[PDB]
Amino acid sequence: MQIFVKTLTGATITLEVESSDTIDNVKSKIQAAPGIPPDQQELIFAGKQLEDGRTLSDYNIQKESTLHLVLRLRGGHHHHHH
Repeated sequence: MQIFVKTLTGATITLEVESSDTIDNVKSKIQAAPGIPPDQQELIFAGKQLEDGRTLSDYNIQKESTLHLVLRLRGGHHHHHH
């Protein structure tokens, strides 16, 4: 088992999936290298948005499947400095 995931930098990362792997567990595993908010990471099919409350088995397809992860900003609107 091996999947490809494209990040915001363009560097594809290799990871292993699990039945017990939930959208929350993936976040908890970010307790190694800080820098980005774990709550800002989500899976998105460009035109198909995934549910945070969904489990792996709930969206566990057959090997060989491209995964897309985007990091959009939503920490409040920015003030336009004139």
